[PDB]
Amino acid sequence: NIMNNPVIGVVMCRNRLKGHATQTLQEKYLNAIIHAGGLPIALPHALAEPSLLEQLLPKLDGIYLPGSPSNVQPHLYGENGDEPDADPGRDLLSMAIINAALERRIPIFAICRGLQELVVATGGSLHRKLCEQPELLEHREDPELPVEQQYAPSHEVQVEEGGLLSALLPECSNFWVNSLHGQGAKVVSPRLRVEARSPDGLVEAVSVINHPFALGVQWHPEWNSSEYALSRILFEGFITACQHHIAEKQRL
Amino acid sequence: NNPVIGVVMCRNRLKGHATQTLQEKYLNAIIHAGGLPIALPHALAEPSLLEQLLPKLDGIYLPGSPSNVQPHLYGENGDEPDADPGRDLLSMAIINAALERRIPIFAICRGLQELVVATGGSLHRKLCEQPELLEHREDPELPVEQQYAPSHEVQVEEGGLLSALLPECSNFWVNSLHGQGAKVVSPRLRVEARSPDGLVEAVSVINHPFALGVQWHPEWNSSEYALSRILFEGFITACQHHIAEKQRL
Ligand SMILES: [Mn+2]
Ligand SMILES: [Mn+2]
Repeated sequence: NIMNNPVIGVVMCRNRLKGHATQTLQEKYLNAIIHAGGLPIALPHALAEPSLLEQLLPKLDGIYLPGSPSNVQPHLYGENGDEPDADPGRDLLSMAIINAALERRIPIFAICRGLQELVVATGGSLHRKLCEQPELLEHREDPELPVEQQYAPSHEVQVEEGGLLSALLPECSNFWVNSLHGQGAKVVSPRLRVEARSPDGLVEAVSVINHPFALGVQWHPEWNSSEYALSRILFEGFITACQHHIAEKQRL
Repeated sequence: NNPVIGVVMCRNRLKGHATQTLQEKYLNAIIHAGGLPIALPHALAEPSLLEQLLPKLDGIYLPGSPSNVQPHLYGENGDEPDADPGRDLLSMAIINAALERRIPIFAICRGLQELVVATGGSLHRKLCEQPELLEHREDPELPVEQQYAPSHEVQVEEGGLLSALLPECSNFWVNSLHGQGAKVVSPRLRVEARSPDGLVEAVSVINHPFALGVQWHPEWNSSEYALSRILFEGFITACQHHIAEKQRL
């Protein structure tokens, strides 16, 4: 691309490899940003410190919340108990950087866990076990199938008109998405607008009202994003918003 | 203000997915010394992306890694089962870019070996196959606390960077967790320290304000070690001078 590439801050996840706590970022989340024209930089959880975060935000043109096997701690939306696979450090950074980016009108694109981070950060709640709700489809992947089958198309979603997805996808009101999540949106705050739903009524995409571009999707558009026309448009729209944010940063 | 430190990541396979990784003990050492670390994915090795990102960096941080530099990058041939070509590409590119821009560099273990290769040097791929050398590798079966325990001595070569940060002491003990080491050191570099067997354990780039590499692991509980604390503080101080340099232009 003949392009100045906006700086995209990518929230990392925590893992432990060979005896050491490690900050990680899957390459497929990176490849999708690159293909769309972004300049990604990975953000460790230590940056959640307020004095460091305030110094970094002016240098970020967009915030990128990847998915992850971990689930948000239930106490962050007022519930008791725990769930398997927690990442309290990512929770800390995600909540802080979302709230900061929403006040600074920095574009946000959130995937799977990121959407759930968006819902919780703005006052919503999550279903902790979608499989325990009889009215819903099976939104989880089959973990014993190979990776390619896990990210294959799983169910359809229907776009709710009047939001970001309608502007980005004028023709498509309905399309196929993959599904790899055992948790999902339960209560969505009035600060958020519903963007799409699976045929069982589950919210699969949201966006922040009165924000230029704060979009979350429950599926995984980063999966071979260059090969999927719909995934390409979503990342293209995110980068275009960051370009607009750069241009808007000189009309303040 | 805390200088922005660009940290080179490593590639790993986790749950069947290629993943860029960065151990927290490298990040914690930068945080304690006063730096603001951001992790640099391998895809940033693209020249256009690197050129856009370098003005926003105040220093470059090359951590250690289990992986080794591919021998063809210094003109040799051989197998390397634990390789990371993505890290190899980014490290050489950002080292070269940082050397031309006078951006401070601090490199650890694999970072030192990257410094030697990027400036025209070579490496010993099997230190264990040389009977004159000490055992520089760690025992992977011991607990991690004694894996990073002090293992052998080093002697500072006076007149360089290490003599500026530690003018009083020329000899100290360091941990050792490497099976590879510097062989030929280019004249662009000056030797900063050697172990008693003669192996180079620290280098710095002549003609540069602060481009230092060490073969040991000073990030391990860095705040609790006198030498480790001094090395990271000197790196951050170097980065602050680079910030004032950019603001004067
Ligand atoms: Mn789903
Ligand atoms: Mn050694």
